[PDB]
Amino acid sequence: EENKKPNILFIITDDHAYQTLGTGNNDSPVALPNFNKLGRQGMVFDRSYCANSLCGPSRACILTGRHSHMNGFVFNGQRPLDGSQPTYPKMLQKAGYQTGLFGKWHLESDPTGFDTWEIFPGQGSYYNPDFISLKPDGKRQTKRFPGYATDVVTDKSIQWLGNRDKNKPFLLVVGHKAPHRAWCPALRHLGKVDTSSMTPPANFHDDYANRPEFLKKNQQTVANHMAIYSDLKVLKDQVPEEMRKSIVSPGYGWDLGELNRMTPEEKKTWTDYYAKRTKSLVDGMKSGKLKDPKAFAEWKWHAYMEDYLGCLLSVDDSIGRLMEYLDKEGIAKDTLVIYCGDQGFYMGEHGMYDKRWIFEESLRMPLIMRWPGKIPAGIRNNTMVQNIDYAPTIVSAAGADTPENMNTFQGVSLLPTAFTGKTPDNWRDAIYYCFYENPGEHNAPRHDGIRTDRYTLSYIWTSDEWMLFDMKKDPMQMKNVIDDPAYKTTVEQLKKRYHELRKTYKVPENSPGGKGTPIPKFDASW
Ligand SMILES: [Ca+2]
Repeated sequence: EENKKPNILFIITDDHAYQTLGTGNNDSPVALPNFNKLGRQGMVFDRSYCANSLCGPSRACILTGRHSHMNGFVFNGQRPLDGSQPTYPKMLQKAGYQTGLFGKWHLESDPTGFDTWEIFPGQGSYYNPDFISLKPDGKRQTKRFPGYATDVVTDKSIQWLGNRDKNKPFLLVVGHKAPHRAWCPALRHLGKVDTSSMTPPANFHDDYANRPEFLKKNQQTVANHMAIYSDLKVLKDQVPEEMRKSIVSPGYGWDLGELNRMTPEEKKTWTDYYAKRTKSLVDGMKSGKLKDPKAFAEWKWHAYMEDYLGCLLSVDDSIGRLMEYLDKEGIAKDTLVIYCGDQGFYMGEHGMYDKRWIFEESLRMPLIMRWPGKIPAGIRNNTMVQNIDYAPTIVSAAGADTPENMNTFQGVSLLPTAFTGKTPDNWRDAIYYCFYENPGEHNAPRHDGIRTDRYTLSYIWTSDEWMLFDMKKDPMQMKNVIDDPAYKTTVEQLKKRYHELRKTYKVPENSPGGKGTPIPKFDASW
């Protein structure tokens, strides 16, 4: 009588832009053959979004199937996630799954619902990573594992799979650091990415005309908010001392902390390679070419892109090893593979890096699923889905969709659209988005809004400014049409829909709050 329950392998990277996902001809600035093969075997979701574009909050939305103001983790703050609330791992654990988590957590409380967990302290490190775990007595320990984080998380994950109770279906969360700042590739990949043929986005030199005034205060531009030695790997002791002031943005001269973690042999391979980029900077300053701020900005983009894409090469290696394991173990047909990035990222669009904004690059999050025989292979899905939907999807796939469990979710199961590749009748017409971390690193504003099929509508609470983009006519989001008479009735209807969604999702009046309010705190609710 019992029906087989599928294993669930959830691979989650950090800050992976959909523009670099590697699934087809137009998102492969570098070739990622294992990403491409996963897509060929499954479904890529091209209208996949987050509800709060920030690392911690996205992971909490994924765990709970609920918006940030409901799960309580609204910013990368020091208020811990309340792990006693409902979460999908606990629901699967209860339903007979063996559950494991390796890598990034950053939710400030011990993981709950995981039989096994070994997590980075915080952000994690690319080189020689530390991991925190409990001993049998319940007490915390921290151990360093030599190697490169993307490889080490994969090693521990495959080792755990081999030692699992094979009579229980597994849930395995593989939480990669990559491609998070400061984008340090594995030594074997240094020099494997040549960006000389690449061109920055058409709006790389965005002056922010026709956008809310607050955008001009953003502190996530490639041109002015990158650390020349840490983000872009320049070797200070190979820069003439007289030239150091001209290459550092004020306050952005910190050291690359990864170098202190490396062995001398590792550091030498690294600095041997980065001497080339450093000489490029020095020669470009001496020639006067990089004294043109726009030219220096493009030079910084090529360094950022090289390192960022270089990090993806080892994520592709990880996907390959994990999928090879499932293949050889004979369990690929009974495993639902989910790949996502916590959120998307700007690859120079609007002159920016990072995320946070409701703008499409960071509202999007890459999402691929594979479940052979259930999810059609090689399909691109244009259905609007969101990270609050992953928990009900997983719980439904696991057969743990009790009324008690499902009643805790604000998202909806994606299985109807993952099984068809099409948009179901009466599918949700809009999603809600809210971002809270102001004041905060990068100075993105507290802002919320909705995304429909065609429009993005947002109120910026910090600056008291409304914005509307018509994605049919302006997909690059360069023209705020909130005050254009052509959109007067559209604005009226969308504002109505925005207040309806705030009411449906139980958003408090005065959240997320303007400059006159503290960043809000919430008790978990469901
Ligand atoms: Ca992130």
